[PDB]
Amino acid sequence: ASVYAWNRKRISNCVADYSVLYNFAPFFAFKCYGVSPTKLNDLCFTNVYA
Amino acid sequence: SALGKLQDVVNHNAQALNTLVKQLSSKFGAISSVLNDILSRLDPPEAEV
Repeated sequence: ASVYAWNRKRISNCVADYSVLYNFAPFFAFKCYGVSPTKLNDLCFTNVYA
Repeated sequence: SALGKLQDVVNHNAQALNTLVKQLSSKFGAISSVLNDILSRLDPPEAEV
């Protein structure tokens, strides 16, 4: 509900289904810097700080 | 160290090659040193630069 003290989440040891994420209809806008989105779906990582 | 000269020649060549191969790891300002990664995680327009 507020930007102040916003939530950080750590993601790991799971399938990060970017095929659904930033793909599904309700999603309004999305944009990546440093990596393109489709290639993002293809890449894999250490961990995520969301 | 009677054969200093011949040994010196060999060492110079070896060292030159070593530095040449080692210099592949430098990034020179690019976000990464390996080409494959650059071509993986970036679109062609930005990967070009």
